[PDB]
Amino acid sequence: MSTYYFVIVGQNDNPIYEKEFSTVNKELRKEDHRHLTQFIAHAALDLVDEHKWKTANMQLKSIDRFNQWFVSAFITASQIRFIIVHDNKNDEGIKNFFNEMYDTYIKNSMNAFYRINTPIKSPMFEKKSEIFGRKYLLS
Amino acid sequence: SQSIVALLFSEIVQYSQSRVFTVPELQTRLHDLGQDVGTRIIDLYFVRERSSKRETKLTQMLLFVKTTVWKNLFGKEAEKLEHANDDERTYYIIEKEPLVNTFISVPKDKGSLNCANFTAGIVEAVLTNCGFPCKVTAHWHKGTTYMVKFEDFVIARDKQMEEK
Amino acid sequence: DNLRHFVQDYAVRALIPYIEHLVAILAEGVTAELQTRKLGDLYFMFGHYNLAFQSYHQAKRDFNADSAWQYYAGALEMAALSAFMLGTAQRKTYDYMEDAIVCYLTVCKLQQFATRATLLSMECLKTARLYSEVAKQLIRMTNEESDLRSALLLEQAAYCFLVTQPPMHRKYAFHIVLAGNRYSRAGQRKHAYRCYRQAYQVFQKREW
Repeated sequence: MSTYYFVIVGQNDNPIYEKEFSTVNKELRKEDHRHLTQFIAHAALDLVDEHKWKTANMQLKSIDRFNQWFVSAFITASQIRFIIVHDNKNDEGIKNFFNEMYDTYIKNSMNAFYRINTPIKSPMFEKKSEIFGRKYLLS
Repeated sequence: SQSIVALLFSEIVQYSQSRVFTVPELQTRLHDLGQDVGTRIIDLYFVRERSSKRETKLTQMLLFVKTTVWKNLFGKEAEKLEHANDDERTYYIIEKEPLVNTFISVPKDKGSLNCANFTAGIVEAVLTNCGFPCKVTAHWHKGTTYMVKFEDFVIARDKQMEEK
Repeated sequence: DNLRHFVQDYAVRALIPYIEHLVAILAEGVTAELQTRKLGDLYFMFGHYNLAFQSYHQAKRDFNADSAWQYYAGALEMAALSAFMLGTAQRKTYDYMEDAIVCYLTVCKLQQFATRATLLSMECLKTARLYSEVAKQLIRMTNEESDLRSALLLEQAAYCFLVTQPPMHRKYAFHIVLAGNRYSRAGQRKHAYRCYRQAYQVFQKREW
């Protein structure tokens, strides 16, 4: 199968949120995935910042490929760093998946109570993300 | 209405003028409100009205974000743009229309600065969220005018990518 | 004393014929796949930078089919060293060197000569400007290596990628945390603590 990992990064490099869909097993190793990739999102970011200074493309499909960890970047106008990291490729899912992530993010970013670079606990957003994952990633 | 927004904004200014003691911190509070506006409008208009595609380069983003923000705020782009050689950090964005005068303005004795700073606050929000930390001053020179002090790392960064 | 230096003088006067016999061997060499190899092993101490680049050149036409590119790696080690020593720092010889190191590890199992090449290629690419290049091949040497060795190459990759530009400013720290326990298992205890301390420093810098 494919592994599933989403991350949300504030402008101030704050990891706002992270979402998972992989078949549940060895939860300690899934947390290892989390920090592995959250700290991979570190050089990925130190890289993708100049990459975004190069191209203002819709979405930076590939930033690094660790030969088992894959870096896909959809950076926002507010520079919100977004990365999907997976052991397997699925480009068509990920492109418009980051699209729909961005969309529901706009929806839940409008609310005045949110302030820049802040974790968002809205389980409505959780189920919106889950529906997207079942649409564009999971089967 | 026009006048409902003018009224709600008069209550803005008055709430500040209440729980704020002196003018410059009142302008600071206006600037905070402006940051609040920008913080979400910029992400909105990345897609719908900005060709859905990101733009990074300085002057293009300056002018185009100027225009798109003004179209979806008042539908009136800023009348001119000056970027000053004598200080490459010093750019001026100037709009003859003050957002303030929806209600025509304040006493002309106590507060030299006005909503002009609150609009400057929205400006600062969008710039710094695009990737352009900057400080903005509102001056009553040639009507409502502004001046932007970009970020040093940013100023070096684009000064370097002046070429490809 | 003066008498000790008189013996010193006589010793260096007896070294004149020795280096002149080496000069005669160099002359015999400059006048095959093993002839080119020996020639290289020669000006390896005569300072012939042009002939060092010609050694790798002839070794590419001598080991074209021959799977003994370990002597081609040796000739390229001299070529890259002599290039940066003179100041030419040829990026051509730099890339060829990797073609006789990491790319030669895919051909034959001469990892000894491959690691020799990568070692000096790191220093010559560090004096150049491609410090991320050394780091990327040190990561391509980390997966193999061993335990203490793998951690050492990860620590080299860490600083190398960070030196050129911000790229790897906290992932370098994240991977020296894994290299830290790698050193602890076999990694030098001094290296373990100092790379852990390095990681913690940039962790506080980037707390988020």
